[PDB]
Amino acid sequence: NHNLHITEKLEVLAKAYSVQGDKWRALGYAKAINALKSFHKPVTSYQEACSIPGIGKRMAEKIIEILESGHLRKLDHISESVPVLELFSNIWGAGTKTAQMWYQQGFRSLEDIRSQASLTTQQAIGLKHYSDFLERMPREEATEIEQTVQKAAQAFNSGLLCVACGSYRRGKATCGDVDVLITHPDGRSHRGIFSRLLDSLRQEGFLTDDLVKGETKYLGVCRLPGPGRRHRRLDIIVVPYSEFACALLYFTGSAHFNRSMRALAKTKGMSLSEHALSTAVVRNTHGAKVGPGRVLPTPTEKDVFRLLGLPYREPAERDW
DNA sequence: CGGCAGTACTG
DNA sequence: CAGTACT
DNA sequence: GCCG
Ligand SMILES: [Mn+2]
Ligand SMILES: [Mn+2]
Ligand SMILES: [Mn+2]
Ligand SMILES: [Mn+2]
Ligand code: NA
Ligand code: NA
Ligand code: NA
Repeated sequence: NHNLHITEKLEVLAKAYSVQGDKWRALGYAKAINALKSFHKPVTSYQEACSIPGIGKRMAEKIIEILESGHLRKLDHISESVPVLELFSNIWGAGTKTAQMWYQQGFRSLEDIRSQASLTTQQAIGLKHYSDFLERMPREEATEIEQTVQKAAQAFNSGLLCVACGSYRRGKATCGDVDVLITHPDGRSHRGIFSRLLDSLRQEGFLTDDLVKGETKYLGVCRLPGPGRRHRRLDIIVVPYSEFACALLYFTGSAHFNRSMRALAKTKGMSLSEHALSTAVVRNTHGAKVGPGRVLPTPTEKDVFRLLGLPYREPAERDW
């Protein structure tokens, strides 16, 4: 990154807007920061600032105040609430609205939350694992978690296919959680497995707490056996084989990669989700879907790229 | 002016 | 439904 | 915040 001296300061304001609930302004900052981190050379002119997609007049002005003065005075007017709102919204299950409500009610520390706040079931689990959930794990440990789920799944049906997606599949050295996708090539035997699979993982002691238990999605907490182990977040999705390619693409990410690709599809009158790539989709003047269109056959990830007119990218080049 | 991705849970 | 979460 |  040629522009750490710029992006380091803009990241502060981006995080401030985000925890205060100003999601679209934070998005614009997030995109500009990416754009700046991907420029070869230092940005050296307001004229050169507007040069870059994602950088407008306002952002170019901020970047020159930085280069001219080495500082951005807006940083000096960030609300004193922001560090506390960040502290609170790092509880899993608590977002901007809950953080702001706790702040208005007078809470300032996790001790205040522990002793006085009303917590949902999810948020109490988040708070108990507050430190662990902020830690990333070595990818070697993500491998061990993937293999634990796979062995429990294969015990029921040898045919079950299990793959760790997310940051793991994109090749990152550390992983925030493990994202495991499960399917069955026979198109049928993925059905109703969560019952037995989660109970198998729970009877082990591996699965320690459940956050979301849906028909297709599980989000929870696991811990490998032995000393020196931390609790780790584990996400599992079970999908029919016909949706494997789109589910794999979705679950491998990155999030910004997915959003960019789905935006591309929309410009082309198509729609991309974890279920399918569809064409001939009818939308209104607000970009909202009002006609469903037709599902396109996508037996592999490469087919999704091809149908969108894009060169294929391996998971490691999706790490946007 | 107004979209900025598309979807799944929880309560 | 609003809120939060996933990539 | 940016952009069509
Ligand atoms: Mn992940
Ligand atoms: Mn995850
Ligand atoms: Mn722990
Ligand atoms: Mn993530
Ligand atoms: Na630009
Ligand atoms: Na949170
Ligand atoms: Na009090």
